[PDB]
Amino acid sequence: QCVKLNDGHFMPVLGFGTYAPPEVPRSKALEVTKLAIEAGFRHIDSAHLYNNEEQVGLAIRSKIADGSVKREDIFYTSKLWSTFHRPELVRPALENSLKKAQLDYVDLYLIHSPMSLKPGEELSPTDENGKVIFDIVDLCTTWEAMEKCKDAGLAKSIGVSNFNRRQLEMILNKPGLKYKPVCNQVECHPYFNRSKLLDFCKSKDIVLVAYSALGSQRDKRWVDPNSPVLLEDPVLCALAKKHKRTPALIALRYQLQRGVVVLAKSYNEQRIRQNVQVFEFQLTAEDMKAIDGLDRNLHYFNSDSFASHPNYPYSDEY
Ligand SMILES: NC(=O)c1ccc[n+]([C@@H]2O[C@H](COP(=O)([O-])OP(=O)(O)OC[C@H]3O[C@@H](n4cnc5c(N)ncnc54)[C@H](OP(=O)(O)O)[C@@H]3O)[C@@H](O)[C@H]2O)c1
Ligand SMILES: Cc1cc(Br)ccc1NC(=O)CN(C)Cc1cc(=O)oc2c(C)c(O)ccc12
Repeated sequence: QCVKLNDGHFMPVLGFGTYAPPEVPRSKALEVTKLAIEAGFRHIDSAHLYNNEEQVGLAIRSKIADGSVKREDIFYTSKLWSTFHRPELVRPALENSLKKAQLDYVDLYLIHSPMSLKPGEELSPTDENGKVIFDIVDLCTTWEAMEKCKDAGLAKSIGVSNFNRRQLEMILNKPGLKYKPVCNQVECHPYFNRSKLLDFCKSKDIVLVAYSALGSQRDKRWVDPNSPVLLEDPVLCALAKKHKRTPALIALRYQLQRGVVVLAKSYNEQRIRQNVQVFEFQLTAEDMKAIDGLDRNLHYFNSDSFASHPNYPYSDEY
């Protein structure tokens, strides 16, 4: 139930999403990450931005101590936040994430976004006029610093997130490149299926990792409340009744059968355990084509605050 990455490491194809909005007590991340491991998740996706690495790491430590899993059974991902793109800041950011999680290494470290931000303590630096303070960083130099983190064993694998094809190409074409990104973690669901980006990643042996694969948490601060609700889609719901599954399980299985590694966030014990049932059934080829037809080029995360960023990834076709 893993895919082999282009550096030889293995990534479980179903991953547990750990992000919850700040209104959710931090203790919940601890509790639900334990439930996810108990349910059978082995890939756990976190990030400096999520303000939960300490709790996610404590969950992993607890399930190692009670004998459920060994460290080597768990695939843990963290992400370099955009205020840390300048190369001298990369390794200290990873070391801080490892200290918080009380891990010796991450299995995967990602550049969280190509949209570099002003360095400093604030995660969302804002100027006097309320505008996001962007930074300008040659992301190939960020990548070179990521490579030294893998050389040092702090990250078993390195990859990117929210890159478009042109941004990936800049890394792949970098002189003296030592390590390809093993993955590109991007928004991917039936309303935004990234088929062209997927085909490019496949042609380069880069894994596409899907986030918001169940339609996002629809946080009113970042997602239009009027956007359609993915799991209410009539085609997904009819396929769910056909297969005696659920719309969420159809959406997750869709990604698995097109070669995409899929994340699924749930803080609900019953839904966490349901999501591992993605391995219990298959969609037909005709089912897959029906889901392919749902694409609406719908990005659930769509704030104008970032559309002006010079590295905004959605100004390109793919
Ligand atoms: N790299 C990035 O920029 C980026 C961006 C966004 C997300 N991500 C990663 O991907 C993860 C997942 O994406 P996401 O947080 O947007 O959420 P998601 O996986 O799309 O899930 C959306 C909602 O679906 C619900 N859900 C889960 N299982 C369900 C089921 N079986 N039936 C019905 N509803 C179900 C969850 O609610 P309940 O909790 O109530 O079950 C959840 O709030 C994040 O947690 C993060 O780890 C990365
Ligand atoms: C991710 C992204 C990609 C592109 Br391209 C353009 C914009 C965005 N972000 C937003 O629009 C909202 N951002 C600022 C916060 C945010 C809210 C949240 O609920 O979850 C997040 C998760 C799970 C992340 O990993 C990163 C950020 C968030």
